[PDB]
Amino acid sequence: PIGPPGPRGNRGERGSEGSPGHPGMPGPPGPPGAPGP
Amino acid sequence: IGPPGPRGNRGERGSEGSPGHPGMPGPPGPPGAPGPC
Amino acid sequence: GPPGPRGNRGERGSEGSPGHPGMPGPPGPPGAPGPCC
Repeated sequence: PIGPPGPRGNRGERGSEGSPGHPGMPGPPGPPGAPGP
Repeated sequence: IGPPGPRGNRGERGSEGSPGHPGMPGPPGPPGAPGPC
Repeated sequence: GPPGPRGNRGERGSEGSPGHPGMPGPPGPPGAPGPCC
């Protein structure tokens, strides 16, 4: 009579961390310039 | 005797990876409107 | 009946998803001084 099945294998390694996200949105237009001379 | 039993089951696959780090900040916005007279 | 062999190690988990975009960029430089009317 055949022997019992063998034990289950080990878990695979965790998947690697993902890529970084896209860079941010460009910022707001700057302040208004000072009045002229 | 008894032949050896069956090969065990395939281990469960590892857990899926983490979401990536956030991306870098976006560039500074453009210059402001030219000032008045 | 002897136990069977250990199953193979499970597969590697898949690569995690990309992260969030970066934060919006800083404001720009003040605008140029006004012209000399």
